[PDB]
Amino acid sequence: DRVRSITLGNSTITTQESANVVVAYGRWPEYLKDNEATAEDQPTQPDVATCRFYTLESVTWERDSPGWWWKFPDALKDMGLFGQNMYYHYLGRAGYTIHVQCNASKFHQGCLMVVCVPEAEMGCSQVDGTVNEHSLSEGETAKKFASTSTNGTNTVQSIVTNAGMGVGVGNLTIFPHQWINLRTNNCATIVMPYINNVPMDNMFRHHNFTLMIIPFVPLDYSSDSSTYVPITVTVAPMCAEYNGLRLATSL
Amino acid sequence: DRVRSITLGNSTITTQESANVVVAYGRWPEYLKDNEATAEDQPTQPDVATCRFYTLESVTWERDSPGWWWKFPDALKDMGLFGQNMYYHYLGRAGYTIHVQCNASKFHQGCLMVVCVPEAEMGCSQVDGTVNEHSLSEGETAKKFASTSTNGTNTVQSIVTNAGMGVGVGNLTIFPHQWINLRTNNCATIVMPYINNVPMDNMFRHHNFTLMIIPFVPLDYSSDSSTYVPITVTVAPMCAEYNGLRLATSL
Amino acid sequence: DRVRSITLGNSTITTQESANVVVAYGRWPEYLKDNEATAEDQPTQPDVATCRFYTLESVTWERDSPGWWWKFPDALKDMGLFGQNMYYHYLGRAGYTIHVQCNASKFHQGCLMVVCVPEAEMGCSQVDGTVNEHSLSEGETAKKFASTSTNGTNTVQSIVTNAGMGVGVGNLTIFPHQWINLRTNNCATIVMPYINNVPMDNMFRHHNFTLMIIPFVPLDYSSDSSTYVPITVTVAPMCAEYNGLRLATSL
Amino acid sequence: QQDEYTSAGNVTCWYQTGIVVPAGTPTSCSIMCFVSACNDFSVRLLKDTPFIEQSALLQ
Amino acid sequence: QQDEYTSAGNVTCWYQTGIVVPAGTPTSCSIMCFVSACNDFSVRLLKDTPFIEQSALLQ
Repeated sequence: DRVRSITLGNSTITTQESANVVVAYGRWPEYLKDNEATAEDQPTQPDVATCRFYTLESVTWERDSPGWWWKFPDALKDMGLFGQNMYYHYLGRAGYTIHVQCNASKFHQGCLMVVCVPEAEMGCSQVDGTVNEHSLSEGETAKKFASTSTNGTNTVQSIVTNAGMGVGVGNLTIFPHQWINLRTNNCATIVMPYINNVPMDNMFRHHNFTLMIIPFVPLDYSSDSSTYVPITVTVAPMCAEYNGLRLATSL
Repeated sequence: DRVRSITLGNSTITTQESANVVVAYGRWPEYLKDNEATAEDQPTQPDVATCRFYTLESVTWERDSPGWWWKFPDALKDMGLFGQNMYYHYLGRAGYTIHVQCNASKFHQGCLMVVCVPEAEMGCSQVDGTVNEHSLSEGETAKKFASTSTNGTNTVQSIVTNAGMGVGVGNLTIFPHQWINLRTNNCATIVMPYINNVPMDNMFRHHNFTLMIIPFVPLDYSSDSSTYVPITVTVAPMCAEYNGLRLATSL
Repeated sequence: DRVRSITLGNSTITTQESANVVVAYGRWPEYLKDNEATAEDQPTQPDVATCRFYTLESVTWERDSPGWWWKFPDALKDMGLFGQNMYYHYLGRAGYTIHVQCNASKFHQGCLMVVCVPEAEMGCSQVDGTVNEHSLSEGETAKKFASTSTNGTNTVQSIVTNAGMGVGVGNLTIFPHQWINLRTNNCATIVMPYINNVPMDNMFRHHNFTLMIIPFVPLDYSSDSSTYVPITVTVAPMCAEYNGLRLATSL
Repeated sequence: QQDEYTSAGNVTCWYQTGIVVPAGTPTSCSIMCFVSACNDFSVRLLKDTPFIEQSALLQ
Repeated sequence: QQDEYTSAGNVTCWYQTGIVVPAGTPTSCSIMCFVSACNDFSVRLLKDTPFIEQSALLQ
């Protein structure tokens, strides 16, 4: 009941302490069909060369950590053939399987929230100003929330209670989400379909969804337990499609 | 197999680490029937206003604790409408569900015995003397056993090895009972039917049964584990009946 | 799934944290049949007086322990009627059930290998020399491996990496074996049939198999956990047969 | 009232491996023992018990 | 006897999250690794092994 295995392409994930799997709105990923298509050229479907697990860089969960976020896509634009296909085409489409891992002993305590947010438009820490692209995303490196109000030009207002969006963070449960309670489980798994208002889109211009990881109960331990506790993310695209082949763009 | 839920009235108890339930002598509580009744007036049956869980006061289990006891009824004579119905009637009848709770970590150790004793007549610490009512019961507050022989006027001889009754305490297993072993479970549950030699009785004059809680293996822990470990009792009457309505008595 | 009970004769073993049972080569012990027999006299079959669990002496698993071995038979030649029947007969035959026990808390760590080796012929620590019988076996007392190369006359070359046989110890998994991982289980169980190139043999002259216990991951613990961690062996013969009764031999 | 002729033997207990604990746990522990009779058990030849006595009436 | 032409690649291991422990537990640990062959495996072209040798008879 607690064991799980997931296979995609030439990659496989096992786990012995999982809770369940969240299918975002009861909708599994799928390819675009004919009575919903607008673009006319025949699309390419690589199908094992792109649909497989890629692992990003880890972060260190310290006693005073506000939280982390990533933007998708553009966190996977340098990951093998998925990224190469992103560079050469005008239109792309894909769903995802996200898996978050964090293990600790039966003598530690803490609680993390793992949430996926579609169209997470963010605000600037200068009210009459605008954000730079660097402030929203550093590729495979995570951005970091703050515990107090922030200053600086072109940077995101990142105090963790407002989640960079002007809402109450305790309401983020309206989105697809799981929890990692250190006494209960050690991993979270979310399956996310393609969610947009058009059937396809350009993968450089538009961030489809943001992954947020926020500790609600801080990490705590006693006398001589282990101090280093990392968190790891692993994401696999699903049902990937591309249209509009031309010469490779450059940022 | 270890999870349990019990509902009575507007109250509900959950537990995740229970062993089983003890039905005192294989007999569930039930109402008095016609071929066994003697009193002639029609009885009242409140049925949700009295049959629900009441929680008493907690005690602190220390490294040197001999044990505790309560008397039933008269531990519930100030508990809402059950107590109010007790004050206004001459005759009453009821069974009970008793639930004892004590949680601790996987690094503590200890063992408690939880036993229900019908007609636990007690002896005085002066051989040619008699007990006072205060020495037998303090309502919702527990009386405390001793570890040595006791003195004093009108008080109960309360050295824990003789259980206040002149028997060997290790034989109390002849009665309905469970154990709380800190490595195994965290709660005990006993269902007790009405046990008397007459079909009904007066609830102020007669103590029907005594609840005893006795640590056989003392509480022990190591360097910086939690020191405060409480024990809590919760009791719900079942199939409650009253006869003989008149003006309210006063103690 | 993890609980097990084994009954033989007037002896019974329980366990709550077992993995599974290993039947050496898928062959259960059995008596010798007529189309495979050579000796002509009618044999004796004691059948409950010999086929029961005997417990040997324990060893202490320390932070620097290389390992232990025993030789079978001759570890059971002083165990009741099994040994007495061994003394009076010329030919004997039997299979075995072996059970190894070692318990520890959820805060210890370590890993033992438990392996049965048929015909474990050993080498001397002097290359142009030969072993004494005392160097191969001390009865119910275990012999001890070394962590470095050994010297001395008539003694076995006992550096643990070569297992006294001139092989790589990490290959001993070709034999019947289990592991005791301190976080997973607390006992190992191996059922071994009679394995020889003749249907019966003399029980003093020939060692049928060697039991080896080797820690691959050393025992480790922290601040004030228990320091004393013992290991215990228990063996029961099965389908025991004897031929050739005469006067008792003497070593 | 057992004698040499109707003896029944003895019970003993030994360490098979040993007690192992992690850091932060007590090192000493206790075991308890219960006795009862099986479903083939019976008694006979009633007699008075030697565990109760008195010196005079009104006791 | 593998060369550049018949190479097969490499295996590596990384920390995905990290090791977390409570107080009173060791902080260092070990992992072990076993190898075996699958049910589609085969070999051919017998030859002598280079792991055993001698200088003269009676060895």
